[PDB]
Amino acid sequence: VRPVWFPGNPPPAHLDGSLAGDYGFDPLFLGQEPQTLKWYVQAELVHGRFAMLGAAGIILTSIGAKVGLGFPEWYDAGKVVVEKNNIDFPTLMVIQFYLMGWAETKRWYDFKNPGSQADGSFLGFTEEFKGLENGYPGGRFFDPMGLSRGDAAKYQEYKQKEVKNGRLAMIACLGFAAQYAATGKGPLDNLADHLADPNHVNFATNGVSIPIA
Amino acid sequence: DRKLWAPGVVAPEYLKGDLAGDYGWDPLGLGADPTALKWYRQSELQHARWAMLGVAGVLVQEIVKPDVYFYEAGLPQNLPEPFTNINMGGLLAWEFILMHWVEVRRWQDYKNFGSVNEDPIFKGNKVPNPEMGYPGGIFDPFGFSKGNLKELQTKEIKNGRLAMIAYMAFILQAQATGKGPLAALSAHLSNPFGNNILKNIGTCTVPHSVDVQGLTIPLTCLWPGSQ
Amino acid sequence: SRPLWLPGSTPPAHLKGDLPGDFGFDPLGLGANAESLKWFKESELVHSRWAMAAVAGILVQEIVRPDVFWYNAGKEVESPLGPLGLLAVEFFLMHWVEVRRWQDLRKPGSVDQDPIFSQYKLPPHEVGYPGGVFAPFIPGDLAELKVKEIKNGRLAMLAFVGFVMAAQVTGKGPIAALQEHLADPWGTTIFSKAAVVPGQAVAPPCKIPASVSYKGIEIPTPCFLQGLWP
Ligand code: CHL
Ligand code: CLA
Ligand code: CLA
Ligand code: CLA
Ligand SMILES: CC(/C=C/C=C(C)/C=C/[C@@]12O[C@]1(C)C[C@@H](O)CC2(C)C)=C\C=C\C=C(C)\C=C\C=C(C)\C=C\[C@@]12O[C@]1(C)C[C@@H](O)CC2(C)C
Ligand SMILES: CC(/C=C/C=C(C)/C=C/[C@@]12O[C@]1(C)C[C@@H](O)CC2(C)C)=C\C=C\C=C(C)\C=C\C=C(C)\C=C\[C@@]12O[C@]1(C)C[C@@H](O)CC2(C)C
Repeated sequence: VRPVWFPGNPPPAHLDGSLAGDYGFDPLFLGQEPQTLKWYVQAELVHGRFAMLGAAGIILTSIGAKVGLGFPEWYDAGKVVVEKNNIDFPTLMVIQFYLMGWAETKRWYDFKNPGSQADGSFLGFTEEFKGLENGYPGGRFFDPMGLSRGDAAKYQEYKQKEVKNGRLAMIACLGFAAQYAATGKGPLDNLADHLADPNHVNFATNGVSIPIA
Repeated sequence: DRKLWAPGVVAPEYLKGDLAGDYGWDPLGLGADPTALKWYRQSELQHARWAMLGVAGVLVQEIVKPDVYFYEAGLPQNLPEPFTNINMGGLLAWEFILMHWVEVRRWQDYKNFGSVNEDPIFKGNKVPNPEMGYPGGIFDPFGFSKGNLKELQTKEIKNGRLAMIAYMAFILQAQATGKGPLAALSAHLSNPFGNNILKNIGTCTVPHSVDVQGLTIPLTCLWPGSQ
Repeated sequence: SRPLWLPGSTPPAHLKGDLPGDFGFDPLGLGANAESLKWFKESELVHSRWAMAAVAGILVQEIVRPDVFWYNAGKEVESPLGPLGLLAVEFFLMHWVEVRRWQDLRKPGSVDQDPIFSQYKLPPHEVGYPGGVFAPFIPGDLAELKVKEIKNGRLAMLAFVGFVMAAQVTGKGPIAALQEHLADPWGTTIFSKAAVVPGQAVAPPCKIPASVSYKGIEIPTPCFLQGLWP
């Protein structure tokens, strides 16, 4: 009864519509096993939330570069930051995996053993690391405003928004990479060029996407 | 028993003649949802009433000031003497503020019918608002609504639908020929066979953009006419 | 039953008119959680009371000292106490005042006693409204006065934001900026100096220097979210 990605086709048995963003899309049956699906649900949310941060960061800095505030392009930012600020790349890389390793490992072992991180072993904190649902930590640290601790109906609506905006951001980040490879320019240079002449400046005329053209 | 848009057709089960100007016409079935029909009826009234003002404005303005091309009347240099070369940004500020108020007031009436009938400052002033889209009261000072309202609503929607088609005829005629509705009529009468759509449809007389006090505004015809 | 921010609308369930200034406005549902609302209620009063004093302070400075721009008052002010002497006093005095206010919020009634003089104590009170020595004079009904405080407070919070963005866009104080509007109202609004259309975006230039030199150091002074300006 619920809308599906391919109208007319029944949804698969293992997608029962409870999860956020459930449109019955799993043509390769990758999440058929329930234990695999829980792992994939968290994988989609981690990917989506990183993509949303990346899309917003790329967009903001691209605007700054466009209006001449001196920001580099996202594909040049890495070089400019280390050279301008005299930062050792390997040292920054090691710190990143220490901090991400700690946060990721604790997340990893909450999936393997829910609520196991709330025993007080980490500096005595108990409730903030209990977790609420698979992929939805909650609590005072991860949900300081308690928007998951108010109206239940409102909370479910936010889950639908989060995953949909997350999927859109993942597609957008794929677009940034593909557009940079095809055009060699920044995302808003591409947008500006399209707006100037939409009929003649698009992927069909970039000389790469349609090689036979 | 009412006449329908075509002979031998059957009106949709949800079009029973309750609304004015009901010919049972809905090829795309957009009005099958009862909630959508109410919203689409409001937008039809807005298009009908704004279109009638548009046709009257273009026709009256062309008679009063034949030298002014209605298509370009929006440029600040073409404004009347008191407002000539007025800051278009400041002009837009008034329109945004005032239209946002009246449109949200009208919008809240759709959301909760009968909830914004009263003056928010001077309590006691109210509009009857018998039906959604028909405020009445201060909006009907001459009291014509105190009569055959259903007949008047039929007349309003019939003239409104005709004006909607009429105005888009003005826009397309302006783009194709670069003349106002009355100027276009005169051109046809003088040379009916040498001046008609068969020859003008291939030409779009609108520039690709115009400069308005330093801001470049993109322009477009409604079809890929030959610039 | 009560006037609403949007007349004809239905307020959210978690808002019932108990709080002063409750006009049923919480579109995002930030105050649904009871514990969050207690913290947010305290925060709104503090923001409003700071903003009211700041807006009144800025206006009086301009009248009394029209030659000094309030946005520049940080660097133009010279006193014997110096920069770090003033900051040190401010830090300790504010740390004491804020921790005591904070403790009342966590555990109401626990900081009503005067630490030094044992005979002075605040009478029992609601959180955010410490009576006693803080309220020697109450002109009228508290319920009505609480509404007046929050309504003037919410207006002063917006006024300060108006001062900041006007200063960065015009480089003038609130009164000087107003007189500019009155001279040419049709050519001084934000619409009159900015516009974005498909293919072209025009924004005003930031009228604040990118940096300030102050006693041998350079203080960055960036405009607020300039890249996002209309
Ligand atoms: C409510 C607080 C407050 C606000 C809103 C401002 C606002 C302003 N000050 Mg002012 N100041 C404030 C407090 C103070 N200022 C100064 C001293 C100065 C100087 C010397 C200068 C300004 C300047 C400015 C302007 C631009 C600053 C900027 O962009 O910096 C960008 C941001 C930074 C440089 C750092 C930001 C720090 C961070 C936001 C907060 C840090 C909090 C502390 C760690 C907390 C601990 C300390 C204690 C005391 C609370 C702007 C109008 C400059 C000006 O006039 O430009 C034209 C200028 O030169 N201020 C003192 C010392 C008495 C303050 C004490 O509270
Ligand atoms: C890595 C990101 C990722 C992951 C792990 C998932 C995971 C999931 N998605 Mg999601 N999805 C994603 C990205 C992702 N999605 C994106 C970007 C979109 C937008 C196009 C969607 C749109 C979408 C819909 C509409 C639905 C799901 C659903 C699901 C669930 C069931 C299907 C499944 O088991 O897939 C497991 C997936 C993987 C193990 C990833 C395999 C990746 C391979 C190796 C590469 C694929 C490359 C790809 C074809 C390139 C596309 C290019 C093109 C865009 C030009 C599951 C939790 C269904 C659901 O019920 O959700 C609640 C559902 O209805 N997803
Ligand atoms: C199937 C219908 C069809 C299609 C796909 C095209 C396609 C094209 N026409 Mg042609 N054209 C047609 C029918 C059609 N035409 C007819 C019937 C006439 C006579 C009225 C013309 C007269 C005409 C001219 C004068 C020019 C073109 C040109 C063009 C180009 C588009 C730009 C333009 O100015 O269009 C303008 C044309 C139209 C908007 C015609 C729309 C016809 C619709 C789609 C079909 C239904 C029409 C209907 C029966 C009413 C006809 C009029 C009525 C009074 C009898 C393009 C190659 C231009 C070009 O590039 O020339 C080199 C150009 O200058 N066409
Ligand atoms: C948010 C509060 C605030 C802040 C941070 C400032 C900051 C400043 N003011 Mg402003 N001012 C404020 C409120 C504020 N004012 C208010 C409410 C008024 C109206 C009475 C004024 C009237 C005013 C004038 C007339 C002048 C300033 C000036 C100044 C500057 C120099 C201050 C100085 O020399 O102090 C020196 C301090 C003293 C000699 C002792 C002051 C002791 C006071 C009276 C105690 C107040 C206690 C009270 C309970 C605090 C409540 C704080 C808060 C909760 C509201 C400085 C930038 C001067 C300026 O512009 O210089 C360039 C200036 O001429 N202010
Ligand atoms: C597209 C994508 C995944 C798409 C997956 C698809 C379609 C899967 C489809 C299916 O599997 C299903 C569902 C079900 C199966 O039955 C069928 C198939 C068909 C197999 C992921 C993107 C995932 C994208 C992600 C995570 C992007 C992250 C980006 C980040 C962190 C960027 C960071 C920075 O950009 C900043 C901010 C500033 C710069 O200067 C520096 C850097 C570092 C570059
Ligand atoms: C509002 C409107 C016009 C408004 C014009 C105005 C204000 C003009 C103002 C000015 O000109 C002046 C006075 C003077 C100028 O100097 C300046 C401007 C500013 C230019 C027209 C709408 C015009 C609207 C039109 C033509 C709409 C037509 C819709 C149709 C035919 C729909 C049909 C169907 O939807 C049904 C009903 C049922 C479905 O099942 C099937 C289908 C077929 C989809």
